[PDB]
Amino acid sequence: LSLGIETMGGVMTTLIAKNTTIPTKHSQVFSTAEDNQSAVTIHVLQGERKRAADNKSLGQFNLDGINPAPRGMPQIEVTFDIDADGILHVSAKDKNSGKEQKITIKASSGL
Repeated sequence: LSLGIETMGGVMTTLIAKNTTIPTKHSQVFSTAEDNQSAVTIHVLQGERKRAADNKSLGQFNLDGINPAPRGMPQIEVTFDIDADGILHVSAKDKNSGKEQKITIKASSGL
């Protein structure tokens, strides 16, 4: 099923779909939004629905040492990797901090 993430403004965006010509590897329109934190917080939202809070979460993952502003001149890119089965392998990698942390969520058999 459709699976978007929580993007800036407490809102879901289907930035990648079940049938994104799988498998594939998208690496754009993905940035850390959390001014009020120093971390990234992906929430994984099954369902088609604008608001993130109104859409079926079953998944989330976090990684600390991050900012939108160059508070410590970070280096962060978050990837949308879609697997053959259509699993969303959602991955944040800090090249500056040397952190990697990544999360795998199916996008099938659900409602």
